[PDB]
Amino acid sequence: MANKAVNDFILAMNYDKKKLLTHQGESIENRFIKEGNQLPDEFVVIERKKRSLSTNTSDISVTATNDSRLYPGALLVVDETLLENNPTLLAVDRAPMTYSIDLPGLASSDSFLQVEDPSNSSVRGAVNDLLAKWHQDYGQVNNVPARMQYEKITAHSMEQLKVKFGSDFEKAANSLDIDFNAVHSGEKQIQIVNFKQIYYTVSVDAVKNPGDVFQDTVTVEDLKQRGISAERPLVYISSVAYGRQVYLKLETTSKSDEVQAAFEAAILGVKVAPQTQWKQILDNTEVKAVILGGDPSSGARVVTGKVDMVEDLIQEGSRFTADHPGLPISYTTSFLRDNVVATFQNSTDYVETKVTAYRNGDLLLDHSGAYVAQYYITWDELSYDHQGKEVLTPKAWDRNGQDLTAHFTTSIPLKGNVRNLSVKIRECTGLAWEWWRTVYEKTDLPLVRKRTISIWGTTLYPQVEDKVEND
Repeated sequence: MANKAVNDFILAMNYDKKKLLTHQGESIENRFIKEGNQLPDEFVVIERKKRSLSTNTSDISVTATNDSRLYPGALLVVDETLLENNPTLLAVDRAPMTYSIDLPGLASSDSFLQVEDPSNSSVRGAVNDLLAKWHQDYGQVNNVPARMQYEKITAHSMEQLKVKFGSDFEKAANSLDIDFNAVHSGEKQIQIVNFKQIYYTVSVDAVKNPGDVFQDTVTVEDLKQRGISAERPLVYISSVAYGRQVYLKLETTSKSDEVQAAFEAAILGVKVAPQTQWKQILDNTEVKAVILGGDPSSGARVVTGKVDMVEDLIQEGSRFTADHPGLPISYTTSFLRDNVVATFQNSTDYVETKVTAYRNGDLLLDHSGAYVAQYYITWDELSYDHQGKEVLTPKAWDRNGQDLTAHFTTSIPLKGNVRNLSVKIRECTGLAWEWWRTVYEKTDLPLVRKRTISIWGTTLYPQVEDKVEND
């Protein structure tokens, strides 16, 4: 009867499929805090980051994988962690389960066995057990059907400049001589190497009822007290594929600025003749990659990154058996409630980060162009009263609108408690048809630890760039 009750409870939730699944957040955030009027007053904030191919991690990734190693038989609560590729695996002892491992070719009887329900004992013990068996009995013969996938995208370009100028002045009195010589040389190099391959593929046996989720003696009331309401559902890991992933990225820049001026003179009286030169060399070399696959011999070469990396890795480790061990790549979990809601996550999860600042956090304004813009820094400021109502006292900056031709640098540090900040940095283009232009504009900006707003360019193409960091 308990099992039936558990099933009825699971059936009862009628959570919307689109809204519930689409439960994500934004970029940065901020949360204030005020209580009482006799102690102190502080404020904090919260920001979020994302990874993909730019700023990735390997150790971190590995750690994440270990945390969510529910290849078969899982139950992640659909709330926030799931969407962020990192939820909880809270699940009471359940019934036995079976996992199939389709490959190049195997037996039927041995193909499917019997697995229990643990964290990293049966799933890792059973899978590994069978995995070794295949490599043991089956020496070679059949070839593992591994789907290869790798794309290469490089981008290298250089730029040169040779400006020569030579003129001399001579009148019926004084004689002069000018000499200008400068050369420009700037070339950049960009190349992105990618590589992916999946061989191992684990799958689970769809669930019919709560027989796999809960055992004989289950508690529908004790399990609901933990964290199983209507807002969040129980998500269980579906299938899983193994394999590796070859990564490679490197970029090298170069620039040269040689200045050589030659001045000559010979006027009736004094003889001045001087000549100065100039030199400047800038180099930038950076390389980084990651091999999720997990190789050895053909691993060092790839890591270094030369010419025989991809090939050396895609020619020595073809036959997937034991030579090259696999590694968790993709991840797929299913919702154990109505055999419908299925989530499709990746392998790289986002890393949360939250800090606090007592009286830190100031706004900087770096202007380096050939245009006159009027900064409109204006923000409000709350405050507690004797009764218990939060008042408001807007206080605009001292320089609320005015022309400021380059160079121009400043910064409006914060000030304890605050809220809202209207800034209007409209650059003056002048022209003839218009008069005022609005480049950058943001409403109710988030109190960032260290935000910077600089605009590089001329009076035609505003190349503004806002910098917001929170170390």
